[PDB]
Amino acid sequence: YQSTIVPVELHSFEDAQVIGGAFRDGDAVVFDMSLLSREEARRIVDFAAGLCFALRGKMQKIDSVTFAVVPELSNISTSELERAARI
Amino acid sequence: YQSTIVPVELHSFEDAQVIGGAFRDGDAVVFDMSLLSREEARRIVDFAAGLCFALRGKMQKIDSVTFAVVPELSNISTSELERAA
Amino acid sequence: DLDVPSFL
Amino acid sequence: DLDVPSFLQ
Repeated sequence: YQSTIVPVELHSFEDAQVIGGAFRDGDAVVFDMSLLSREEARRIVDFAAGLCFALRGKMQKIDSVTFAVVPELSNISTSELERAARI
Repeated sequence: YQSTIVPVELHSFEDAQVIGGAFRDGDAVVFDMSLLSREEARRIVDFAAGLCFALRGKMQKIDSVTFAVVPELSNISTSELERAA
Repeated sequence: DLDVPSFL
Repeated sequence: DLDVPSFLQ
C-alpha cells in the first residue's frame, strides 16, 4: 500500500499525540527529537514502540535524534524517510 | 463472568511484548513492576500508553507498582482488576 | 511520580 | 544509547 510521509518536529513532549494520530491513520511518520531533553526523547521512543507494536508497524532509527514508524502494509525506504526529514 | 485478565510480571523492558500481545488480542492486562527500577517502570508505562493510544484503550494505576491496560469496550470494572491483583 | 499520561 | 527495542529489530 502507498503511504504519505508525515514529518514531525517535536516542539514539546505533548507532541506524541501527533505521531500517534498520523500513524494510526495509516501514515508513515518521521520524527525529530533535537528540541527535547534526553529523558523526553527516551519517553517518545517508548511510546512510538507501543504504537508500532499495537498496529504491527515497523520502527527504525535514522540518526541520534530521528526515528520513524512505518505502517505494516507500507514499503517506505530509508532514503524516502531521510528526504522527508530533510537529512 | 470469566473475562480475560492477563497477569504479567515484568523483569525487563523486553517483557513489554507480553503486555502488547494480550492487549492487541482484546484482553485486559494487569502488570506488576515491583522487580523494575523506577526508570524501567517509566519505560513500561510509556510503551503501554502507546498501545492504549493505538487501540483506543484505557489505562489505570492500581497502586505504585501495578497498572492495567483495558480494551475500549471491555465489560471489566476497576474492582475486578483490583480483585485479580 | 509514576502516572497515566495527561492525554489518557 | 537511544535505540529501537529488540522485538522491533
